[PDB]
Amino acid sequence: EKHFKYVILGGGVAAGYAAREFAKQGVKPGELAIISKEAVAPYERPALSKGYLFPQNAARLPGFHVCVGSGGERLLPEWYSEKGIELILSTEIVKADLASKTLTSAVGATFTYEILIIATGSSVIKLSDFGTQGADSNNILYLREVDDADKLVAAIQAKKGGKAVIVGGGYIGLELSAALKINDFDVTMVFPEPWCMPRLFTADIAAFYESYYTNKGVKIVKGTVAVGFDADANGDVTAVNLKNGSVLEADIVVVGVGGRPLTTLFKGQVAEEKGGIKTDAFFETSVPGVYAVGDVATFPMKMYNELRRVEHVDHARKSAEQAVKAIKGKESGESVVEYDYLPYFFSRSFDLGWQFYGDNVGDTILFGDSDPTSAKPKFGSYWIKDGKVLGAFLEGGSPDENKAIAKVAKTQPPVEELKKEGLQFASKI
Ligand SMILES: Cc1cc2nc3c(=O)[nH]c(=O)nc-3n(C[C@H](O)[C@H](O)[C@H](O)COP(=O)(O)OP(=O)(O)OC[C@H]3O[C@@H](n4cnc5c(N)ncnc54)[C@H](O)[C@@H]3O)c2cc1C
Ligand SMILES: NC(=O)c1ccc[n+]([C@@H]2O[C@H](COP(=O)([O-])OP(=O)(O)OC[C@H]3O[C@@H](n4cnc5c(N)ncnc54)[C@H](O)[C@@H]3O)[C@@H](O)[C@H]2O)c1
Ligand SMILES: O=C1O[C@H]([C@@H](O)CO)C(O)=C1O
Repeated sequence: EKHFKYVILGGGVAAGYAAREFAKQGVKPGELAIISKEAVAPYERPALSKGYLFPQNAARLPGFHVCVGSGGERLLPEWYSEKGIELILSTEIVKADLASKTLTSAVGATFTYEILIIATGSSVIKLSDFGTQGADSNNILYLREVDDADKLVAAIQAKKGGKAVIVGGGYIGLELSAALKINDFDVTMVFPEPWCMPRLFTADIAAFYESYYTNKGVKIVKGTVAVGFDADANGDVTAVNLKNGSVLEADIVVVGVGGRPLTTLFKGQVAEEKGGIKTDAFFETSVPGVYAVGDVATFPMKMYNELRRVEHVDHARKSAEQAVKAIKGKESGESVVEYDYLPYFFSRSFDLGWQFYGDNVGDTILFGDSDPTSAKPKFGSYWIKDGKVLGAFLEGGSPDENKAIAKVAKTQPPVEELKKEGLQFASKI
């Protein structure tokens, strides 16, 4: 049995950034452990669908450990022991007793905390969860964690010049379709929605990304779903059967059909809401000295006066810091400012990349060009509700331009021929 004042449960983005803030706020050797089922120190998960997958000059660990991702220092394993932070790796926690402030591994081992941070992130939805016929075949791969990414790199090696099917039109599908395409696959994307990223992209924005993908050789199948997979004698996938009756041959299938907060260790013991562990503006759960951060938290969103959950890296980094800042700033009394999150989301693929700040509500306008034959494409969109601008999106922006639209989203300036001098409106705020 081991005892620590501070236990982080999860070896991910929030955990790494929590650790860095622990060290900034003067934590003393032996006081803090991070417990993780992964076999490596925390890292910048976004790299797994991008740089990790390049055919040359690829991100590899220890390169992308936190906090490089945001311009910070790179925390390698030796950083942690050097500071007496305990990296407890290859360790799945299967039982969590908030009552005893006690955690039990899979090996039966036992761990106590005074102060717990919950950063167990999100699961991957698998087609096997649904009982889909043949979803258990080989080379049907998911991508959450670096071992998944190493399995994806090996199948890419073994199957080059073959056929890839990407099941899903969210973030994963977008990036993984591009990455497979860059690694010399014939790629088809499959998804049921009217157009990709429908939770963020308008019809206009989606049509751009769809033409560009089409122009790059990616085939897109919409309005349907994978209802099953054929396999060969060895059990390797050979095709994807669709609900519309077509069959798509395949050597690799990559599925990105969403994620859920990894909260099962705590069902009952903590107030939940919108799928996540409910928290206040400091990331403390219903249970005193128990914190929840990153993808798992539902927390108050001051600036839209609402409870929200978000599944995004910027937020994992900051909520981790917030919680650490709220712990130490009650240890020594004083006071801490509440979390004030400006939503910030982004993605990159091929030569493209975009940013979104704010809330995607009310009516939209596009601006800039816009043309799928480049170059380099530079357009955006403003979301206007109640006269004010509420959200903005920008593809191919410079840093000045990106600070600009962020400043707009934060300030919510009012109104209207915005479509003439559109990017320009953001710079005059
Ligand atoms: C491939 C990919 C790309 C992404 N790209 C972007 C992007 O470009 N931009 C963006 O904004 N967001 C992106 N995200 C979103 C995501 O929010 C961040 O990647 C981030 O990881 C969230 O961090 P977290 O700490 O909350 O959870 P995680 O980083 O997932 O950390 C959870 C850690 O806890 C461990 N764990 C979980 N449960 C247990 C348990 N019961 N016992 C022991 N250990 C456990 C897990 O193994 C993991 O180590 C991406 C996500 C993925 C998967
Ligand atoms: N840039 C980024 O922000 C980024 C990049 C990669 C991953 N991620 C994160 O990783 C997690 C997983 O992402 P994801 O793209 O897998 O989920 P997502 O929630 O982004 O995508 C959900 C999509 O899956 C599709 N889908 C759902 N059920 C389906 C089915 N039965 N058949 C076919 N398609 C189906 C839908 O069209 C939907 O748009 C999320 O937390 C996400 O935020 C984020
Ligand atoms: O700007 C970003 O891109 C990186 C990613 O590739 C990791 O290095 C990341 O996480 C960001 O916040």
